[PDB]
Amino acid sequence: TELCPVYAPFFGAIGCASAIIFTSLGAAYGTAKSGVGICATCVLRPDLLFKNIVPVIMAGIIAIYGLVVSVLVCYSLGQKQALYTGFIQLGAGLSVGLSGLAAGFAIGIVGDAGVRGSSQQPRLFVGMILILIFAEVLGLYGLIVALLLNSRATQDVVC
Amino acid sequence: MTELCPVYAPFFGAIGCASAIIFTSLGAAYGTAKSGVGICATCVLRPDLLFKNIVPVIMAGIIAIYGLVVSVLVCYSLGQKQALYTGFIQLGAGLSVGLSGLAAGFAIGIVGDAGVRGSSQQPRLFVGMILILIFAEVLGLYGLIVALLLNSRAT
Amino acid sequence: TELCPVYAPFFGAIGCASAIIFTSLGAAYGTAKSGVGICATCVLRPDLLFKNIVPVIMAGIIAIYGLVVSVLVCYSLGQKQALYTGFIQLGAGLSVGLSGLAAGFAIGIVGDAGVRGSSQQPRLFVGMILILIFAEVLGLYGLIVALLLNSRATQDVV
Amino acid sequence: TELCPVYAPFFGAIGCASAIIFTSLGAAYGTAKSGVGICATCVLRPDLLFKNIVPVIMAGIIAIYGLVVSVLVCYSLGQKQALYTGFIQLGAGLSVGLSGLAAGFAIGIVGDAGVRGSSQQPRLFVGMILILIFAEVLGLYGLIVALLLNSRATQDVV
Amino acid sequence: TELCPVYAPFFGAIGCASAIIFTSLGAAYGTAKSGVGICATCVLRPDLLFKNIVPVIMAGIIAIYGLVVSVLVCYSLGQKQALYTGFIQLGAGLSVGLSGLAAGFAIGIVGDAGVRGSSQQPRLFVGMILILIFAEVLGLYGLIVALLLNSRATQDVV
Amino acid sequence: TELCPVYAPFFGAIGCASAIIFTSLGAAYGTAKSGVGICATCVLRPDLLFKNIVPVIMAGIIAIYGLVVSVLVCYSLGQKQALYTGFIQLGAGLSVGLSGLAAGFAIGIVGDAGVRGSSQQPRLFVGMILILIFAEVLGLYGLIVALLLNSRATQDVV
Amino acid sequence: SNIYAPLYAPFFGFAGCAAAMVLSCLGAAIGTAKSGIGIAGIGTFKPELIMKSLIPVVMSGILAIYGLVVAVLIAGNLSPTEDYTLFNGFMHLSCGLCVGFACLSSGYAIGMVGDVGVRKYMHQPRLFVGIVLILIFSEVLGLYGMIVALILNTRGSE
Amino acid sequence: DILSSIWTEGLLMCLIVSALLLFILIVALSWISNLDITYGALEKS
Amino acid sequence: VSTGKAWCCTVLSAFGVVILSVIAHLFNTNHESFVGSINDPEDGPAVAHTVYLAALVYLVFFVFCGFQV
Amino acid sequence: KFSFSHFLYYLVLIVVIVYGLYKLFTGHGSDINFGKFLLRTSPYMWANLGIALCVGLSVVGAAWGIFITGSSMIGAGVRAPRITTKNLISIIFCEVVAIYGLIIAIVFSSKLTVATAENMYSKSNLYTGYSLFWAGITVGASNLICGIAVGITGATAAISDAADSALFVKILVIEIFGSILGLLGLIVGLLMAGKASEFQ
Amino acid sequence: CIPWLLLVKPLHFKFTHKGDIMIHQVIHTIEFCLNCVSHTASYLRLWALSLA
Amino acid sequence: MEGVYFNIDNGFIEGVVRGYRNGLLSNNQYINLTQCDTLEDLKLQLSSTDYGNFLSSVSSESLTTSLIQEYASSKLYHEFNYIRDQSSGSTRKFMDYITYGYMIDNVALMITGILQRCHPLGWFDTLPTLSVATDLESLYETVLVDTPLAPYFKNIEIIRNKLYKAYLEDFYNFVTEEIPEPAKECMQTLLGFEADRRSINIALNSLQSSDIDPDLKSDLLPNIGKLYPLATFHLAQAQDFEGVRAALANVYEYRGFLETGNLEDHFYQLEMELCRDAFTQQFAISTVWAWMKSKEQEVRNITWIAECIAQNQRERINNYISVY
Amino acid sequence: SAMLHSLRLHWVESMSKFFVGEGLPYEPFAFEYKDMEVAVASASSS
Amino acid sequence: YGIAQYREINAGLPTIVTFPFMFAIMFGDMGHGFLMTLAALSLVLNEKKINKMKRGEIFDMAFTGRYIILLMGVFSMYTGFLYNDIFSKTMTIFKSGWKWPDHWKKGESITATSVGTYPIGLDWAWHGTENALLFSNSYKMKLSILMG
Amino acid sequence: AVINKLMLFTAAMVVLPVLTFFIIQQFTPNTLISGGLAAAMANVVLIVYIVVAFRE
Repeated sequence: TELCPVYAPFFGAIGCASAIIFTSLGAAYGTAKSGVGICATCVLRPDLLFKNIVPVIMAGIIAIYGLVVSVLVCYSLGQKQALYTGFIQLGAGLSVGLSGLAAGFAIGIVGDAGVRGSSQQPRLFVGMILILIFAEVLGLYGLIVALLLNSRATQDVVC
Repeated sequence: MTELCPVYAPFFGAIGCASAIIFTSLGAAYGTAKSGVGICATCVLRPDLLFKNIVPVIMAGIIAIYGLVVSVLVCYSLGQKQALYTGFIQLGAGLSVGLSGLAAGFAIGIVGDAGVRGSSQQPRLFVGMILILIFAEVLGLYGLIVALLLNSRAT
Repeated sequence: TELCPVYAPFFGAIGCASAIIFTSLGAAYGTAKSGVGICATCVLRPDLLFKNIVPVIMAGIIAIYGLVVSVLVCYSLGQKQALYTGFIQLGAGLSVGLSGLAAGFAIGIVGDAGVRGSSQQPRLFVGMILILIFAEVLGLYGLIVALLLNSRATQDVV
Repeated sequence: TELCPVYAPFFGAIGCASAIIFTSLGAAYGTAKSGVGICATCVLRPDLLFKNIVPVIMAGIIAIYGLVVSVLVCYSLGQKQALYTGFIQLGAGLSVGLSGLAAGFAIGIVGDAGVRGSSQQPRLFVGMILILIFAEVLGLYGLIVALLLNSRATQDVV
Repeated sequence: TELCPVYAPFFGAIGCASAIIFTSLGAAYGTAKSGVGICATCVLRPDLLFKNIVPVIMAGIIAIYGLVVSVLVCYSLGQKQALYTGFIQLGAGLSVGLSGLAAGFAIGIVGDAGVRGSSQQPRLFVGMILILIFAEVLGLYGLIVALLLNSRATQDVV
Repeated sequence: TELCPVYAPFFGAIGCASAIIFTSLGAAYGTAKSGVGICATCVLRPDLLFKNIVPVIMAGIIAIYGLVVSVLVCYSLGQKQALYTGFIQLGAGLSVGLSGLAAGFAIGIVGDAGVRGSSQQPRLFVGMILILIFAEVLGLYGLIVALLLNSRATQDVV
Repeated sequence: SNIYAPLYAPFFGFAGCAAAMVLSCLGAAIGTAKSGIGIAGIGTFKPELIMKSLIPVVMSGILAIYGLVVAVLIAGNLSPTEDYTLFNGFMHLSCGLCVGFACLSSGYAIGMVGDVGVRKYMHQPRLFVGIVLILIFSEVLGLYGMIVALILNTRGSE
Repeated sequence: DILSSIWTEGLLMCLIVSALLLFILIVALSWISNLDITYGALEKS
Repeated sequence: VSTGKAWCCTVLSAFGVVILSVIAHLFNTNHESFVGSINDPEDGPAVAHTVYLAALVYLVFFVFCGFQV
Repeated sequence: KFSFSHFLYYLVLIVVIVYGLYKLFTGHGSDINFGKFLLRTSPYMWANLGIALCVGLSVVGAAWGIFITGSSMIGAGVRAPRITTKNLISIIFCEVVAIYGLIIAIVFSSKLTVATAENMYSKSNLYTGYSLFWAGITVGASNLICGIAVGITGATAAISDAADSALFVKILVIEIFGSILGLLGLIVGLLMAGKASEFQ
Repeated sequence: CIPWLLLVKPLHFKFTHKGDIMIHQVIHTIEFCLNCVSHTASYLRLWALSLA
Repeated sequence: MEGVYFNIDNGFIEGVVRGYRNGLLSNNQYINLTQCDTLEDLKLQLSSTDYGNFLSSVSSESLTTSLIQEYASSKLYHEFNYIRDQSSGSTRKFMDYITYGYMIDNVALMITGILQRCHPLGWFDTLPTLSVATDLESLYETVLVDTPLAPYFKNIEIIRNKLYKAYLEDFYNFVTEEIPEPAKECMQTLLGFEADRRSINIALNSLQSSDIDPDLKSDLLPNIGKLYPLATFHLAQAQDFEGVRAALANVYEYRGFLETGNLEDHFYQLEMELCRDAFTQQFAISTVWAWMKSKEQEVRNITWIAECIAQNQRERINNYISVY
Repeated sequence: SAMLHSLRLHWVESMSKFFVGEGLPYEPFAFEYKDMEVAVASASSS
Repeated sequence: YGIAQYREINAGLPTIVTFPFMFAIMFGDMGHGFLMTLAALSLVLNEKKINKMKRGEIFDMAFTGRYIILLMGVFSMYTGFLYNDIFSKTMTIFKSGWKWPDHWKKGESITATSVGTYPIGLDWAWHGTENALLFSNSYKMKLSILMG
Repeated sequence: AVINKLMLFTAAMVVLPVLTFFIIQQFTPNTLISGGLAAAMANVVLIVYIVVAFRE
């Protein structure tokens, strides 16, 4: 029907793709930036390796958010799914993906700066963690929005 | 479908819901990254100023909180057969809050970096920092207000 | 057929293309960015050559994921396939391809730093391995999403 | 009608706009690049109240060309104007506008060179006005083209 | 009528405009960069306005070619002209305009370099004028092509 | 008629324009680069003008290739010309134009380097000539392609 | 109802309003900020001559005054219940473009002249009349644009 | 009365608003990519 | 065990007891602000009972942490 | 010379030119029918884009001026923290710019009403859609321009005040001119939307 | 009230002191008139923060 | 425009730099230091200025002109390293290039082998190796290849001036490419002055050596600035001081300012003019260069006054160079 | 946020109506417990 | 902001009330005002213990503003009472001035009728209504203009 | 010690959120709480890691 056109699953499939793609881009940026920071610092301060690898963990959190939303959108995909469902899946994918991309950029920059700083000043570690959490909640918010959208993707939907 | 409620009407609502959180989150990410670079540079010398210098990243975070609020509010106004009127209401709310919070987050990041640096060199600059930074936050706040006003008219 | 238009296999074919193209591009960045670091590392201390080749292998694994997805979606292609399965094969291809592109980007950068660091400090080897794993699981997640999409591609499809 | 569509005055209005836009841009560039370049000996400039005006005069003349063509096409515009008349007014506007923009760029660069390279020798300030005339006559050519074309705008038109 | 559509004079007017627009841009570059080069004659007065100004006169002659072609194509323009006339006239305008733009770029570059060199050592002048002739002949070719096109713009038109 | 449409001469006029335009820009670049080289060198050695104005001549030669193709295309333009001959005239125009643009880049760069080197080492003169011959036969290839293509423009046209 | 007054004409009317005001604001802000940069350093804190220091920002504000005048005149001819024609829509759009771009050019030239101007004549009062004359030639550009806008207002809204 | 069977007004304005959002996104990502780190205050003393 | 955590959890659990007790009372009395909407839980006292149990859980936490204050 | 952004600019320019020539030559030039695009398109897209861009560009200008002048005054405040409260009027006038956008967004939101399908695309509804769209763009873009200008001027004022307190006073006049620019933009937006009826 | 503000205070100085404060008075009164509007606008942040 | 994007990264930096510019000693403060009668009195009077309590740890008996110079230079270097630490991207590279000049100075001073680094801003990890690098053949391929001076390299005065030629040319290119318009023009003019000073000094050094071929100076004269190429070529062909005068007769600036008076005083005076002019641009990173040069001249003046009150000879106390 | 905005209303909207300002701080000559943490001052403040 | 001119009116004396109460108008919640009041009282009641004690900087800032924060909390409780807000929820301590229709079907878009006016504070009948934002915005915007 | 337990933490972060996600997805059709549990597991692993990092 017109409520469920044949191009409706395009938006859902590309939202599924975009969730994991952009969250993986954010997690990759965070991992790479904080990882060059860690590799630069741990040459002189090897024992800090356990502590200063936290921003990589936080980027991995963004990647897990993207995985979760992508899998939810995947199981919500259908051949005769509504066009509304397509837009909602696209919105959830873009929300989680781009919010996690922003969170990953923030995590990468803050993790690099804070790892290199804390290699000098141990007390800076708590500040680094607090800022990284404030950066990670951005991806958490993106996840929350994506989850709410995907929950509403098929509620009261007719074909 | 109907002339008032086209099948493509929910596209604007969903994309506005996405836009709110996305652009507010990029604004918050820029603010958090810039101010966190400032904090980490500053607190190598003077870690005692951590809980002062933490303010700009916190304000960046509240920008994303405003975005989350708007995204949730427009999300629960979405429907398959929703009107095109409410679709563009949701689009306008999401776009307003997203762009406003994006600009506010950029301003917060830059001002917070400069402020933490200065208030580490000059402690009397803390009140100045924070009072400029609240003035940057209030712009994302204004975008939130417009998004709320628009969303009040969704259906 | 409305549900199976003649242009439906276009999305499947370009999804099969992208799945390898972008994973191989990410693996290329990873292998090059890490390889220059390995070369600049072993010029001073060649004895750690086979210890420093790890990021190159981790980057190649990304292209392996892309190859896997490309093969599966390639065998999922048909002339009269639905437009739905075309969109979802495109989604799987883009998922794995761009997730592996991000993974290869991260692996290349952090391995470029890490081979140098490990040569200068052997204890940093395990740290570099850890960050490489956290970068590689990005491509692994892209693979998981692509595999789930591909399994969904031709189930309950008219 | 076919010859005189409702959207016919669009091209005339765009020609009128361009006649002002591009000539004013050229004149502004000439005036800015000239008046802001005066330095060195021109910082003192005791012998006269003004020594860098001629490039500004010629930029203003370019702007006057734009004004003249724009006013003429204003008074040539109409509601039931022919589409041909719209194209002619657009062509005249673009001619005068972009030719005057080129002339303004030339005048600005030549004046910047002349005043930046200020010297006590009279040679430059008595001879570079010839180069300035060669720059301004480009806008004069644009004006001639615009005036002729506009004179043809409503000639043998039905 | 299909052979003479109402949008046919659009291409003719755009050709007329371009013939003076692009040619004047070329002449503007040639005059401006040559003039800033001639500013090296701030020391040597007897070359300023006597021999060093050859490049700017050649740029002006380029603009003369552009004016000639623009006027010629303007007087062949008409409301009910053929679309073939529009294409031929746009082709003439673009030919002369962009060939004059190229010639003006070459004239400006070579004139700046040669005027500075001749201000350093005068014997370069005879070579400079020859190279400038080669540069200007490009615009002369553009003039020839545009004139031939305009000559056949209304030859066998119905 | 569908195979001789009204818009067919558009491609012919654009081919005629391009044939001179792109070759004139190529020649302009060649003559500009070479002229800079000559005007730099001839100051220090004012007798090698005839030995170093060779690449300028070759740039002029690719320009006359463009002129030839433009005039031959121009004499093939007609109001009721086929769309086929329009595409072939456009193809010949591009074939001579962009290949002569590449030849002009090559001639300009090679002539610049060889002029600045030949003054320092006269033995380089014949080598520079040889390289310029390659870079100019480079545009001669485009001329040959354009001539063969244009000869086929009206061969079997209905 | 009326082919000459389609319902989308107010789009172009309000576009004329925006092009007037936004671009006049661009001109006024460029002029005011750029000149203020100069004014901040010049002046030596002398109170009585501040009114001569502030001339460039006054002229820059006058540009915005022109923009406001034109936007108000356009908006006063816009109403949902009136028979607003498409011709009037294009006329108002051209009003906006003309005045906005003329004021933008005027603001650019006012700022670029006025910063160095105030830095000069505030310390060299001899150059006052010269700098002011240049600023006047800079401001008449916006005056020309406003004149064109006024003429297009009277003709379009007939 | 339709402007296009493919480029329908609904699709066209969906594209327009998505392009506006994408333009704002590209500007935001440009600014965020301009985030260099002031290493000197926090690198190697 | 530590005084800081003891005080933090004591204060949080005191607010828990008070706020969840008043919420449970308002659900138990079918107050409109908590039950008047179609989107609210349909049976006031039922959710009131579980909110009351949560208030008792925070009571346990409050009394325990007081024993470590 | 190459850049990806300019490459896409030239690519889309070429594509649009080729498409226009294809439509025009085949006699289908009227298929590119921007007027019918304006007629068919929903007035609410125009209205809500007007409001959203009004407030968004007002906030962008306010924030842009704010971080310009705030960063400058914090840097200048390192030696002279007295500069903060003295030059804070610059931050104030930057914020007032966004407040203008907020006010205009409120006024325009007063116009948003559910128009009947039978009256959806009437003269009045199209007029008010275009009016709110372009008035919001006018106010937002003027506010962006004025916020950037006021921020630049206030940064210069803060730095000059750091140099000497006597130089501050006359730059505040420049800031006043910058604020008057935004006020004029607001009043012109009000005039543009003044006679635009609600959606009916 | 605008001419009143501009004139009355400076002209008293000009006549009775036995004007130099014209510039200060004119800038002060223009900023006062504009600050009245901008302050009435800025007090909307009470509602803004309350609603947020 | 200038300031639209400038304050994203450099707004704090540029504000702090002109804050330091306000802290430069005025002519009145130089006069007050001149009227002092002892090093402790100068310490107190200078503490009354923006230097503050920097010698606060130094007693009057330990206080010497060398300590005053070292502390003033240390304060300048700490301020510069603060600004550089707070810098990123283009401005960070600009400041690194500023440091490369002191790096070249340190290279030339240390290869003389005692000569230490003697300049904190020119320090690099392998700099002290240059004290022990007697073999000039091993210089690049052993020591300098690791340093940022590697792109520049290709008796010691020849090496120093070749490094300066390459460095100044590369930094002019960097200024042209990566620096916005007002700062671009200001830095290009400042580099023109710096290359003119280098060319004039190198020509006057070649005046004392018979082996200074005109083509040899082509590896040595930067050919940048108003003297380029013409006056630079004339200096290359110049054989003696008369040749230098004839070469400089062909330019507006720096004409008649080497035929009379002290040449160093004239170069420093013109440098202060250019730095004062560069401070007028409001959103330009050239303010950093102007600040650096102004502070260096300030430290020179302070050390000069310290000498004139530690060894008396107060007739020379007023010959310091200042525009502030 | 609310307290900083009320500070805005007072410094800007309320006091600018009447506050002449630019007075002279009282800060009399009085002895105080100058703790030895002032060793940071005069040694790390310049 | 700045030190007052000699023997001009001190702004701090009006500020004592106006600053906390503008803060309250913007803040305006009884739950959050109550939390702020408790936080301030933890400093005011123990005032003698935190005095003559080292306080750092942030905790010192909290202590020096303890009466500022106390007045913020109290006026915020009053404002939230007028806003009828305790956290998200509304108080129902007086009879509403709005009475709903006698009967309605589930899901019907009913409208209340003005039986009277609510004595002090916003009427709790506005809680959860879909047009609550219109009335609340009108009220708070006009309140802002009037009180400013 | 760190070489092994940090391997445990990387394995936990890679695996446990995903396993919790799929197990909850299998047991419950409600997507919202499934994603909530997955994110909760990820953040709990993160919090435990931060706690042990502070303990050092």
